[PDB]
Amino acid sequence: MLKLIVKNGYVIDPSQNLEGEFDILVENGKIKKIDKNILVPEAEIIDAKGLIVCPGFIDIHVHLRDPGQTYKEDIESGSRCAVAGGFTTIVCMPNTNPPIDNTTVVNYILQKSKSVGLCRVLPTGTITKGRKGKEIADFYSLKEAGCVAFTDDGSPVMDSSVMRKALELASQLGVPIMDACEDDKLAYGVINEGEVSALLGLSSRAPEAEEIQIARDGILAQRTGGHVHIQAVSTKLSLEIIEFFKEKGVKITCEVNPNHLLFTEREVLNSGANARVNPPLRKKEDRLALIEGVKRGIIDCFATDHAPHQTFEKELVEFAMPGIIGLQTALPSALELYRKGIISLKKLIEMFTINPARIIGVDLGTLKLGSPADITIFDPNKEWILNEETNLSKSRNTPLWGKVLKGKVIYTIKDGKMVYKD
Amino acid sequence: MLKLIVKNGYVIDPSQNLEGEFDILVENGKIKKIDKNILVPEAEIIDAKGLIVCPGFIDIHVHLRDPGQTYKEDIESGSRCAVAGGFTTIVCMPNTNPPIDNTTVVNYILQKSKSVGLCRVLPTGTITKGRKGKEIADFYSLKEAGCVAFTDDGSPVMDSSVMRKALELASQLGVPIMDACEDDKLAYGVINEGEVSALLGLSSRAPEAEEIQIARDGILAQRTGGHVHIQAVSTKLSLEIIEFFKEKGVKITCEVNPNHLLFTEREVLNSGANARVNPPLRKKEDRLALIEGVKRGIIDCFATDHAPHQTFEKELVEFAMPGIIGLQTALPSALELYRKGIISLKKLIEMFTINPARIIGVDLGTLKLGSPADITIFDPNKEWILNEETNLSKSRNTPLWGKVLKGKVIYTIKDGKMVYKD
Ligand SMILES: O=C1C[C@@H](C(=O)O)NC(=O)N1
Ligand SMILES: O=C1C[C@@H](C(=O)O)NC(=O)N1
Ligand SMILES: [Zn+2]
Ligand SMILES: [Zn+2]
Repeated sequence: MLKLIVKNGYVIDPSQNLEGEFDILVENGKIKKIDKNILVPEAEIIDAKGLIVCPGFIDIHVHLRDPGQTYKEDIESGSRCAVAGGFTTIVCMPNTNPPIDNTTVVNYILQKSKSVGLCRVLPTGTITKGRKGKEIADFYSLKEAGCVAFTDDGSPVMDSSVMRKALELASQLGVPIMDACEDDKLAYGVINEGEVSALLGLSSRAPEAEEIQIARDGILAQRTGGHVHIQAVSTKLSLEIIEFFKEKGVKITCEVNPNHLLFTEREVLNSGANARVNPPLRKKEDRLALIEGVKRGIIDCFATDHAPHQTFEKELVEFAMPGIIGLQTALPSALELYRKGIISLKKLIEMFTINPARIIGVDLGTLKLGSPADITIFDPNKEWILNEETNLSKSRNTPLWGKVLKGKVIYTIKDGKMVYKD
Repeated sequence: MLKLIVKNGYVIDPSQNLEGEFDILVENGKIKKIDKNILVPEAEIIDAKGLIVCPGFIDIHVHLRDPGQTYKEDIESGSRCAVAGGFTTIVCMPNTNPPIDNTTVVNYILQKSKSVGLCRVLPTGTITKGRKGKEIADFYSLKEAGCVAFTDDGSPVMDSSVMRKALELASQLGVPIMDACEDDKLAYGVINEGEVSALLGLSSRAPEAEEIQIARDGILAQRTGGHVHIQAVSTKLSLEIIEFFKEKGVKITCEVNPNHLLFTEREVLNSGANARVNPPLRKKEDRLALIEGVKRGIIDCFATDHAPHQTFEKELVEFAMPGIIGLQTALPSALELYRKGIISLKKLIEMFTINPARIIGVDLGTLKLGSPADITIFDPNKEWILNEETNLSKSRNTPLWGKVLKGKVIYTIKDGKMVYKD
């Protein structure tokens, strides 16, 4: 590995308004040149003919379950999922055990991720000590150790001064707060407060629980000057509120879990506990609004909230752990919107690359000369099935289990090294 | 009293798009006819020549301090203030002692107000038992006894399900929630979080405390179908948020304390503790936004939050009770906006009459044929001073104490009976 060439693919680099049939030369893990028919003496070649070539995808919302819940997933299994899904960078959430609220846990993750060596794993810290919601965590030490953001995911912050103080201390450090928006007085049940909760009598989680905290966060972001990133947006009103603050110049970004683009609460009737997730799958009108928010640029990126749980944690809905895996299914799920002509291919790539890069302030999601050779190569049309043959997660918890997907990664490249191939 | 005629005044009844020089005939406490030069055998006459004749003003935010704090004010002293200020109807707040959370306190107030016999006093109930914020109050019994709305004024409701449940049970009964919007984690100091708190080191109350709860209430109103009325709006962002929900068809109304139209936090430096109020007086930009919200119809009515406290409760700002009296000063204060050409005279009257009537769902604030003869007659140009000679409150707590006011009530009429004259 001095020299690599990605030949004959259809390159798309939205960060540079760059697209067409170009080759890419990689030198020492870095992007060296992008040009028609490049040829160099003694080069590694991967042939991308008929395929899409773009920056490595970045997922800013992943649960690696490591430390403490490694029977669900661990840094290795999650990293394999990531790269098999086209991700060269993932941000891991801090609801591990022990939680990421000290530099020992950060370092453990960084070192283990280096040993695994497939994608870049960027840790976040908790907003509060122990994620108990009471006292701000040591942002200064956690950022210095490598945390890129603070969240209490998957717990909301209930005290408004705690959230304000988080935003103040984080912005002072130049990093965002990622907020898990669900007021715990209005969201302590198991599924959406809609038709399915009404029909079955399952306890519910009110859409206002999410909306009220998003509105709170926009106001706090506005008044503190901090940047708040809203995780897994799930309702129409939510998007309206976000846009209202974006219109004012507030540093508020957001993401959508592709599952919320594909499924409604009705999925609880078809997939049972594999449709239990926080925030819940909500109504048709919400699903369609989300797609509209993707189209209109209100939703800044796709992020999986890859949240693996074992099958015995996905039995009776009432007792089931919330969450859906998604790293391996993000791309075909997104490509569904491309196929319906809702978004362009460039737009889909933006949402996986440069947009998430800008949210967390990393110079990635790009094929700019001199930048790391993180490259994803994919077939928008290749069909496959997520099943035992194909699943890289330790867990299986997704309503897309066993269903036909269209769109698939052929190559994932990280610092000029092929870390995944079909 | 069979027959009364209000002669030669300039009548304005915005509810009917009615204005001009007309006489008003009153028969048995009711409006009988409105016409040019009416004359009837053996009639009482009050001459309104050169004066403005309009429906009695309604103030939907008054502290009567009765029961329990009658050294501040009582039903009698507050009613005299009301009528001297042009108000034939006031809504009293439930932060009395004991608070209005049972039908005994409601009935005491209704009966005492009947005995006093000057203006109609309409009680509200608390949102929570004891106003402690934990358990919803008995709305059903309180409404049946005569309460027209529920509020925990001057305490916010901190639990979101409590507020949601209040809105649900109130809308079921057809009555609004009036919410005192100030998140207690962000508003536990004494003055605005602005220049004056920074300069002096007085504890502060963050504008976001108000904004976050208004945003919460709009969302709750939207999702429950209830009507929420936002009390004493004080910031620019607040008005933006309200308008955002009004635009969506949400039943959300609001009011402005005229003091917030006249004064900023700087008044704490000139008037000391008589400028201590919740929500606080904020910045110039907020003051001007409020005036703009009055102009653009975002603010639905004027309401005084008449909040009397004794002089010994208005000494060192840190220990002072929050609040400003305002019933006698509301009209000249409002007329300041008329004089600057910010609002028309019709608009000023709307904000004191039909708009507050519609908020609380009473058929008042009108000179419609058959309706109660509640009539206010005033001189927009008459100068006076609020001082010992002129004050009808038991308390003196207003930065307008001793200052020249322009605009003054000459007559107040309630059910055809003259209850006040200059
Ligand atoms: O907020 C969350 C956290 C997550 C998890 O399992 O970590 N699963 C979810 O469904 N929602
Ligand atoms: O919320 C409130 C209540 C009031 C009072 O004294 O009742 N005074 C105020 O200044 N704000
Ligand atoms: Zn998560
Ligand atoms: Zn009040």
